[PDB]
Amino acid sequence: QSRLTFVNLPVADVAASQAFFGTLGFEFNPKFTDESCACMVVSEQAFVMLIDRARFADFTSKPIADATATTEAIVCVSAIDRDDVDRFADTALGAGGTVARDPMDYGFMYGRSFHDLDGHLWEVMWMSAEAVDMAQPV
Amino acid sequence: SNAMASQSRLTFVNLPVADVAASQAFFGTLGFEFNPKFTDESCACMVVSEQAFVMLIDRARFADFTSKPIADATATTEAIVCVSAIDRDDVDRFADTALGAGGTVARDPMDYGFMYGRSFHDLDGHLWEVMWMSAEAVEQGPADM
Ligand SMILES: [K+]
Ligand code: NA
Repeated sequence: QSRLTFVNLPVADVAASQAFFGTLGFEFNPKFTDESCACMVVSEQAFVMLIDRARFADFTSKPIADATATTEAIVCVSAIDRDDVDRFADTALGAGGTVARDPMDYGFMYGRSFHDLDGHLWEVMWMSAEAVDMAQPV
Repeated sequence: SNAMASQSRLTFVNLPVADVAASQAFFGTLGFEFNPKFTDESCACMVVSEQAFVMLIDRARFADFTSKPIADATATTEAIVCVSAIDRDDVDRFADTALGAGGTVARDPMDYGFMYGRSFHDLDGHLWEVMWMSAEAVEQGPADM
């Protein structure tokens, strides 16, 4: 059956991260948002939890990675069209994000990337509906 | 208006794996299906729900997506992927299965009563949680419980 997804990312400053993602147009769930965690809503079925580093450290026995030095994970969100890809990525860069990789452009697929305020690597990507193919058993 | 909610996006979490076939089989045992259109020898598209996916990408290929060296998830943690569970028994079945299939313990089980979760590191050291929360906690938030 479908499960909900919560992607937990450590951040130095919850308030700054919440403002960054708000600028990108994400809503937050107030019931799961406080000084140490902000619950970014991506859809009904997926959320990104922006967790203060000191709280995040309770969840792992390993030191917290420096995402400006190494990459363990990349979060990609879909976009509705090419203009959404550019608006989202340009907004991220203007809000303090930094360049990651060159745009990927196949004409009918278009993606951009950036590192967020804490170095976590994001992609935003559109694929043509004529191109975008279901779940099958392994 | 249902348009009070902003336009949703699909979510994909890209993770580097040493062996795509071994990773696909591991998550298949946990009950996940895969989308064939986006699955091949270099990348397996795990379907968590209609709107969330995990791309298990061969580690050599994953290097194309970042200018940084790839992390050793057995040494450091950058992210945790948590998936929901329908009830407490689902938490236990999922975590027990993961542990019996080559997963390793990450943290003790966390039982808050209104919320119950277990965690493990997968075959590549990425840290996962499976977690059930009561309807009351989902509406009210943990703070009020
Ligand atoms: K901090
Ligand atoms: Na720790």
